[PDB]
Amino acid sequence: VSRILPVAASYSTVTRFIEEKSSFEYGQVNHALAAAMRTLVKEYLVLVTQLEQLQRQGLLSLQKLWFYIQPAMRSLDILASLATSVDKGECIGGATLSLLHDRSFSYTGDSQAQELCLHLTKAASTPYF
Amino acid sequence: QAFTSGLRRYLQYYRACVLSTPPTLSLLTIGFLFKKLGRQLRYLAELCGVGTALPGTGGGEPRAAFPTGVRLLSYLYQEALDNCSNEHYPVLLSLLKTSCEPYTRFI
Repeated sequence: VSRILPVAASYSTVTRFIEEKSSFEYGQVNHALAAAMRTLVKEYLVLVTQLEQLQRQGLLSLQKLWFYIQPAMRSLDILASLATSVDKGECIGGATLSLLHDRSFSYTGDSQAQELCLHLTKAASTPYF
Repeated sequence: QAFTSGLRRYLQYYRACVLSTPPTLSLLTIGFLFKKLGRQLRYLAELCGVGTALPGTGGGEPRAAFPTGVRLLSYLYQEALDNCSNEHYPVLLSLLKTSCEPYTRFI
């Protein structure tokens, strides 16, 4: 249960971070980043609703649940790390864009991370760029 | 990263196989059903050595550890070249063919 719960704690951090970062004074591009985080949270919520429906169907054990959550769990952990890197110093503006480029470079190791970094960099820089 | 991510996902598939059966199988029958799986684990863990509470072997021989860095990639590639077509030797062969994609990205 705790092994599955790591994603739960990461998501509780991510939801609180999205609510906090949703302040307009943090930045319009920062607002776009918060909106992207909220959309990712919504996709994770859709996954969690599917999980509740499967709990209604009784098709898991705690370990199997963690195994199914593993892909989204890694994405949420990466998102929490990126959010910490950004908001710990409130990387906003082009400092946040340089951080986004550096994140895409650090995600070049994992193709999904690099592609998501490029896409989210496009989405965030659309206001700033 | 690629090697042990492959290990984690392959263990997820192995866990799918393990949990696919009822938990009331004969101990000998289950052991035989994992004998090839047992050989694969022993060969891989002899290169792993993943004891945590009492460190050392995690399966297979007295595996102190696994080789380091991409030198672990070098030793693993040489081993997968020699030890081929077995429980872990074919499993490690498939893992190496997959990490070739990590090698494609490294290119």
